[PDB]
Amino acid sequence: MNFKIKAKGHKNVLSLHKSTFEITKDKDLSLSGDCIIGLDIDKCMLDFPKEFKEKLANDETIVTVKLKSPNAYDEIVGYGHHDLTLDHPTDIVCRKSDFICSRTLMIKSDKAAIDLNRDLIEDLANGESLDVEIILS
Repeated sequence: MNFKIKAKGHKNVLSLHKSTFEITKDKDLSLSGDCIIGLDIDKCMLDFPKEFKEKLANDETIVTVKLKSPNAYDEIVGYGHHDLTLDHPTDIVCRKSDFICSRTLMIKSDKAAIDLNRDLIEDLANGESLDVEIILS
């Protein structure tokens, strides 16, 4: 019960944000974009099938986000909620808080951008590609 996204890295990836990480359809990354780890994503939340959206937008759902670069991997676990709308056209945000907006994939996550594996971030900052897998349980 999964969904896969491919993203590009970027020379400007820092991944230092303390409460979120984000992937975006945006192709370019400003110098100060410290929560963004993936660019030019192939698929956004508008591409999630109905069955995935319905299960994700549930207070009982556990959301596993697997991140893979050529040399490194990481795993984030966050939570579903009935209030998720999953309908922003360009951005996908994983949050440590329970704050919900149209960009929010999951809440109360164990990791923000700052917590992510530095080998994965050095792969992304050398513009290696990012594989994202979102798993519902």
